[PDB]
Amino acid sequence: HLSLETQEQIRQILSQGHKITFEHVDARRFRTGSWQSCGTLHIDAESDAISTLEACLVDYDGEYVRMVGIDPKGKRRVVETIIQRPN
Ligand code: NI
Repeated sequence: HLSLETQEQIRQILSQGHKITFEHVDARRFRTGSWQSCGTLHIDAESDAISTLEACLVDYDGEYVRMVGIDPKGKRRVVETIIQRPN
């Protein structure tokens, strides 16, 4: 049940011609910033982003999940936004 805001953030990234990678981390590895990707890297379509995020939320329920907007030129990380925290 993605919020309006989460979806707007997805659109904001894609509208820049940037690509989305979702990442997850458990509380222990959150301590050291040791995130890992979930799903396909460098998503370029909202449908794919929503599908992937919903999958990541289920698959890593209990972890942090965040969205990373990436400039395709040089794979520069532009923005990171936490979507879910541990429960
Ligand atoms: Ni839901």
